[PDB]
This record gives sequence, structure tokens and C-alpha cells, in this order.
Amino acid sequence: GPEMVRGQVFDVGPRYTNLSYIGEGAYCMVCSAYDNVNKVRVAIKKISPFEHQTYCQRTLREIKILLRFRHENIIGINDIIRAPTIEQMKDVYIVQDLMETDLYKLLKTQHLSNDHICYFLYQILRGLKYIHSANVLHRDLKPSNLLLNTTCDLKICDFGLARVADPDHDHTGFLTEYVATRWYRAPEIMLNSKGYTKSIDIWSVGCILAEMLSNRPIFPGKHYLDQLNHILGILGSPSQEDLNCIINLKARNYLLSLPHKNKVPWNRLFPNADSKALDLLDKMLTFNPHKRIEVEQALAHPYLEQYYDPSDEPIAEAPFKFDMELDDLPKEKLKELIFEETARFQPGY
Repeated sequence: GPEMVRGQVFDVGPRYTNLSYIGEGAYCMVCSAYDNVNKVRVAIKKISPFEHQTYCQRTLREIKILLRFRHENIIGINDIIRAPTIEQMKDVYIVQDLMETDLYKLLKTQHLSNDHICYFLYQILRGLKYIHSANVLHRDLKPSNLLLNTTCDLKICDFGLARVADPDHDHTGFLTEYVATRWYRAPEIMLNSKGYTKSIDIWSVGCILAEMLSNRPIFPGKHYLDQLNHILGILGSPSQEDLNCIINLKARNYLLSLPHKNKVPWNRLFPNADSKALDLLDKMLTFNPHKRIEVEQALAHPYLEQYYDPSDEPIAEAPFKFDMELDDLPKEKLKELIFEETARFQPGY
């Protein structure tokens, strides 16, 4: 019958032996297993999304993106297991390269050399350039979404919150709430942004970089507005012309109402960090999203010159303009669309 893992059913069938449980989630469960056709241990997350209309949007988005992206710094999909019919399908299993750890697990325990920090940051930017070249925004870059194997190869995962970029419809009101992880939110998310620009991802990488320099998140806000307060605590009060790009008065006046606080110098917060690294951190974490450095510009920064090579930093061939309108879609057209996009892995194809 179906083999079990910590109680639940985990029937990944005759290609994947020797189940070895790793973790859980709201609808996830991930296990180690032996891939008999290719003789390598692989990862498998078992998604059970079809009850919540919001979980199918996150599942169809990840699956669609991941299959079209092919990049050494973005996790791929090796296989997909589901039932042969739509109505027998209660689960979808995604087979990925097994990855021993992630940056979150590693920052909790290991203190990174400057060579490691430089290398991990290069790998993030190089895969991000491919994402942005496909006109995709990740929107949830944090350490736990950066996998690593035992030779410190880095791969970006979990495109569940990703959108096709849309800079012309990015503006919104003050305190317009947001799904992505709080500690890595750009300040403009809390002021006037829906997170539909590429600059939303650079800020998160900036945050990852700061956390790599010190094994500590730089802006650990505890609720939605403390986040903005943490950022201004270190960047200092936004300049006049910075404020002169915030047209929304509810956001502009909140900023005016705060007492003047001085910039905290980076060399102070990170006094054994490479000075080249602090200067790029500066450009990645500029308050003004338009002043903020772009991904390809970050790759050509002197801090990464030992690795920089634009001919070896590939861009996507197939960009999206298919924002796919997934959230005007009922229970069933999501399930039927997840069913259709996985067909290329079913036997008889």
C-alpha cells in the first residue's frame, strides 16, 4: 500500500525509495528519498493545497515559474507526482534537487567568512538577475528561501508570492497591508507601494546581506509599522527630496511628524565588514526606491569583482507578460490549471 511518514500518506511510488522526513508547513511536508532512476537522494515536498483558494494560487504560481526558469542559482523541478485524473488528485508532489541546508539554518549557527559572504551574495544577485530578466519579482527573499548544499552552491526557492513586474500600477495608500515577510519589506511598502517594482527585491537582498554580516536581522520589526520605525532608526530621517517623491499626504505627513534621527554609519553597525561590502549595502538599502541600485549594477560593484562576469550571468529567454490573473479564478479552474501544467511529467507523455 502507500508508504507512510510521521503518520501521513506519502505515496511517491516506485521511483522514490527510502523516505526520510525533514519538515512540515501549512500544507507542505518534505522528505528525503532515493531517486532510483538517477541514483541520487532528492527532496520532495508534498503540497496539499486544493482546500484554500489562496494555496492553489501560491502552488500554481511556483510550479509555472519554476518549470520555465532554468538557472544554476534557482531551484528546479525534477519531477511532479500526482494522480492520473483531476478528481483523484488530492495532492501534488514536487521533486527538487536535495539541498542540505539554507541560509536561515546556517546564520543561526555558522559565522560566515567574508569570502563566504561575498560568494553567497554573488549567487543571490546572479540568480535574481535571471528572475528580473524574466520580468518576475520574487517578493519574498529571506534567508530561509535560499538553499545551500555542502559545497556552498546557493539556489533561490519558493516563488509562491511572485508577480510579473508592473511598475506603472505600483502606487497605493499609507499602511496598505502586505503578505511578504515583515523583516525584509522595503520601507515604501508601508508608505505607498504594492511591491510591484524590481526595487522591492534589491532591498530584501540588502537585508540578507546585512544579516550575513552579523548573524542578526537588521530590521526585526514586531508588527507592521515598527518595521518602518526600525528602518528609519538606522537610515535616519529621509531627506527633503526623498520626501518630495512621496505624494501621498497620509504617508508624507507621518514622516514629517517624526523627530529628526541621524543616519547610523554602517562601519559602526558592522565594524569588521569589508568596506567594499558596506558600500554596496549602502546602495542596496537606500530609502528611495528610484535611487536604489539595480541588480545588474550590484553585480558590477567592486565588492564582487572577483566573480563578476556578465557573459556568465545568463538572462531568461522567455520573459513573462502573463500576470495570469490567478486571483480572479474559482476553486476549480486553479485545480484544473495545476492539473494541466503538471501533465508533462505523467507517464504516457
